[PDB]
Amino acid sequence: GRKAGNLYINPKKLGNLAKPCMKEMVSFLNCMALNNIKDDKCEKQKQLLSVCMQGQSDHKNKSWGNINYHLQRLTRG
Amino acid sequence: GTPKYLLEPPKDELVQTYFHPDNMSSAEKMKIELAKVREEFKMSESDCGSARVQVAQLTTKIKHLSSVLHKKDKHSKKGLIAMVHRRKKLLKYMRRTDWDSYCLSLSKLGLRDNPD
Amino acid sequence: PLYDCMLLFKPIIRKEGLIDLVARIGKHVYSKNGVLTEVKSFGKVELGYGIKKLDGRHYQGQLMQITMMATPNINKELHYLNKDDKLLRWLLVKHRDIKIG
Amino acid sequence: MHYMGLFSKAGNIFRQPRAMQAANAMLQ
Amino acid sequence: EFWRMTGLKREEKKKARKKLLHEQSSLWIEPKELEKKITEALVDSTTL
Amino acid sequence: IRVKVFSGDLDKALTILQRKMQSSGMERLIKAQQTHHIKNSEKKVLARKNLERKIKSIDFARKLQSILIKKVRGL
Amino acid sequence: NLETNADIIHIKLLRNNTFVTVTDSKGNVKCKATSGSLPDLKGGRKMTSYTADATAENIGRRVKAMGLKSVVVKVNGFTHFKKKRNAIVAFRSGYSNSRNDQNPIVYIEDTTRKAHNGCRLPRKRRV
Amino acid sequence: DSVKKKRKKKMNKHKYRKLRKKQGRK
Amino acid sequence: KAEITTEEVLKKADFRNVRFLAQFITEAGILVKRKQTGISAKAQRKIAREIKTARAFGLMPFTTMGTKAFTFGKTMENRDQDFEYEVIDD
Amino acid sequence: VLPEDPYVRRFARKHPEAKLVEPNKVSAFIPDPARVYGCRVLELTKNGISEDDAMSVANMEYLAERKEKKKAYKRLKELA
RNA sequence: GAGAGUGGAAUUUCGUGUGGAGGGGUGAAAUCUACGGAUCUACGAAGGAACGCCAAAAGCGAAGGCAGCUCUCUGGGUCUCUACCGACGCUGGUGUGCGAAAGCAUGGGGAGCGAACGGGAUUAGAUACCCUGGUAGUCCAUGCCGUAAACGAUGAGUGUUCGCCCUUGGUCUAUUCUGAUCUGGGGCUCAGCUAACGCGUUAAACACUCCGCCUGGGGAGUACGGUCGCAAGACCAAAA
Ligand SMILES: [K+]
Ligand SMILES: [K+]
Ligand SMILES: [K+]
Ligand SMILES: [K+]
Ligand SMILES: [K+]
Ligand SMILES: [K+]
Ligand SMILES: [Mg+2]
Ligand SMILES: [Mg+2]
Ligand SMILES: [Mg+2]
Ligand SMILES: [Mg+2]
Ligand SMILES: [Mg+2]
Ligand SMILES: [Mg+2]
Ligand SMILES: [Mg+2]
Ligand SMILES: [Mg+2]
Ligand SMILES: [Mg+2]
Ligand SMILES: [Mg+2]
Ligand SMILES: [Mg+2]
Ligand SMILES: [Mg+2]
Ligand SMILES: [Mg+2]
Ligand SMILES: [Mg+2]
Ligand SMILES: [Mg+2]
Repeated sequence: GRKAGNLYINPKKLGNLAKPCMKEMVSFLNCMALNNIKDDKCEKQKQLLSVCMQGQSDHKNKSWGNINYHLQRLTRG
Repeated sequence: GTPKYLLEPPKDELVQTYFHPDNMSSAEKMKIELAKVREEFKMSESDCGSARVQVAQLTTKIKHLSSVLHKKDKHSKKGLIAMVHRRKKLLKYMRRTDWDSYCLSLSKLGLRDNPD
Repeated sequence: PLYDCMLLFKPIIRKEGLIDLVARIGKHVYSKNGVLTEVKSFGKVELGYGIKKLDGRHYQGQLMQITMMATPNINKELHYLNKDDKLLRWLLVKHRDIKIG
Repeated sequence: MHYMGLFSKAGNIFRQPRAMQAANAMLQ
Repeated sequence: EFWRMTGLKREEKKKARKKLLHEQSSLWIEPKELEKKITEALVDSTTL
Repeated sequence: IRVKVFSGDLDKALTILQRKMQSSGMERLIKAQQTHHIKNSEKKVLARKNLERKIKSIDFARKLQSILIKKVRGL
Repeated sequence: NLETNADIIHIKLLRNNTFVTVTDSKGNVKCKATSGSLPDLKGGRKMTSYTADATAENIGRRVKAMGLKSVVVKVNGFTHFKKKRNAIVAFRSGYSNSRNDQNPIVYIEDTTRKAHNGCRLPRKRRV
Repeated sequence: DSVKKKRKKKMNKHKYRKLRKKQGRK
Repeated sequence: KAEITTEEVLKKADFRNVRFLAQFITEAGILVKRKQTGISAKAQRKIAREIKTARAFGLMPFTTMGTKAFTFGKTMENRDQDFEYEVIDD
Repeated sequence: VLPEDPYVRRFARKHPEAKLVEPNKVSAFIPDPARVYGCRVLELTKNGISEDDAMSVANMEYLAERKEKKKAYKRLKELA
């Protein structure tokens, strides 16, 4: 593991490794399971999956990982 | 502020029944009996810790415990054996220091003389 | 020693059955050279679970308490209350210096 | 200790400084 | 003398307990009034 | 533990049920339920390790609390 | 004008299976579904969260199909609460297709009981 | 005494228990 | 939060005093830790012992998982109006 | 330990809001109200007066002084 | 600690309603179990074992060990005293007793678990690990055995040695919230000690009393002999 000493929290020890449009994907696959694998008459789930995809396109890869520097500078103070 | 029992006459026969030794636990009876034995053997009037007083009290406790203790109760039997060895040490002290009290205790409590 | 005899009756037992059992225990205490200092009724109580007997399941009960000065052997001599059909539970405890209200 | 004993028969020379009272307020 | 005073205080405390118990015995139950007192205790109905 | 649903709001009732699961200690006991037998000799080792991680977490919380309390006071 | 005897949806989470049972208020089974009784899933795995969600969704569809408008959900299992939450949410998502119709669930309840140190559990697997 | 030194005694004891159950059974 | 003292517990804790003892169980029916009340270890031992006695005497529940929440003075029998629901709101 | 310390701590068993002398930070050689109360009680005890009478008269003198400085500050506010 | 009573949860089995297709299990499977109706759901019955939460660097015991609750009987410990007594103490060869678990003997009991063993798999093989059945045993009563990494890998005792933070059970003082002093249990540390790791008022520090034990590795805790044991074996224990 990590070397013991000072204070350290992981940048990935939060909710970060959950890429979106997962429940929308499994709901769309569920609708193909129910409606004998047709894209017809449940296009609402298709639209929600697509809008989730453009929402992922609007979103970007950001994570606040500068907490460790602030903890290290508060230790020195 | 007067309680309810301070209006009726007291009942003396029930108070006499209340303090009967049949209504006492075995530990209370042992306490009374050991106080009596200690009164019987004392050297001074406030004497409660001389060697012959301790010998008489230990003899009474040893005789009670050798009869009431269960065979499977090993933890209490270790304490009974400790009482036996304490009584030997006190008798050994009295045999070299106070020979008259040694003979007093051996005669009155019925103990053997074992100088070896 | 001084004891509290707790008696949890079945809720269907009438006044006469309660009096009969309390008086039988009381005459048992007197015959062993004992004093009854106190008898009281806590009324009907609600139970924490459903006590199940051969009659069925009961969620109520009548609570009685007899305080006695009696022999040390009396908890052993009261084991006939384990086979008593008017009772849900019974318990003998050494008397405590606590106000029960 | 003569001088400290004399000056202890006075007002309050045993008054905590501001930093110590600040830290005691900090700890509670 | 200190031992005698200690014993006197112990005996006084025991006598005080005995006197307290002798006063409270006016409400104890004779066998001849057992069922009457059970009836009155059931009627009185001390709260839960 | 039972929770009533008010005005058809399932999520509020489920949040209340989760809160009552957690705060009654029943969730901690359910999570601690075992599927296999653990000997007493292994329970001792588990208790030792749990105490060690509790000591480390207490030390870490004390350091963060001292830093935050000393910083927020304006000294 | 206030009814008492609602139907009960029993959800039992086990490690290897999930049991969803519909009874009346007195415990008479009307319909039920398990992991292996679902028409789609065929072999391989049954311990997933998806299987439990699918079982609850199947029972919710059947409960709408028989016109039940009021149910009590009772959940049971030695799992995290998120799994039971997801099971209850699946049931409603089957009864109604997309959160549209009113909620049939009028009460929710967790019924999980531990042994008060009862029987010795099996020996640990050495894998 | 380390585990490595305990293993030599372990093997000596196993061989002796084996020999004693083979010889002294007869 | 209800501040219970050690002396109050040592004066009140008894398996007959179910109204007092009901403060020391959670809504799942299990015993509360000592560090949640701040009473002495002796007081917590007395509370645990008396609640175990009252449980075996039937006055308190061992567990309330699967039943209604325990309140002193209320029946623990499962009745029809326990799960009373409203349909006229729908 | 000072001989007047129990009386100073008995003055702490009363009204706590008395003076801003501690954060005044002008000198460390003027006594506050509690120390001079305890010294008054101590010298009264050394005179041979009774103990409870000593606390009573010392508290009454302190209350009189506090009311007198209250009415003096009232005169200041009337001039202000 | 021993005795006598008593409680509920859960597991298994059985019964009765409702219901109908699987359940169980794995990395994946199969044996198994189920339409003679299982798993699931409600109520009930039987039985054994262990006592959830409290709850733990807590407590008690010489050690091994000791957990639901009530009562009986009982061993030890702590505190306080202007009480007694008057060195009666420590250690302890040879001896005596107690002593996890497994095992043995006799009689009971048997839910769950499970050496052996049967089967299903994996594998090159698989006398295993995984799955499924499962005997002895695990439990009780009365005896035997006498061993454990029986470990703090630290014999028992006594005196002395800077402090800080907690905590068990008391007592005193309190000045409304804390101090003091005993008592055990923990964490950290000035010294000092240590091959190093570390120990550190519960020492592995500064000293002392008494006992046990060691003298390169292997051969070997083996051979022989004696004693003990119903056996299994145990204790003392070499040499080439
Ligand atoms: K070895
Ligand atoms: K101890
Ligand atoms: K002891
Ligand atoms: K203690
Ligand atoms: K250290
Ligand atoms: K020492
Ligand atoms: Mg591995
Ligand atoms: Mg060595
Ligand atoms: Mg055994
Ligand atoms: Mg047999
Ligand atoms: Mg095979
Ligand atoms: Mg197997
Ligand atoms: Mg089996
Ligand atoms: Mg050995
Ligand atoms: Mg051990
Ligand atoms: Mg203390
Ligand atoms: Mg200490
Ligand atoms: Mg060394
Ligand atoms: Mg020795
Ligand atoms: Mg050997
Ligand atoms: Mg031989």
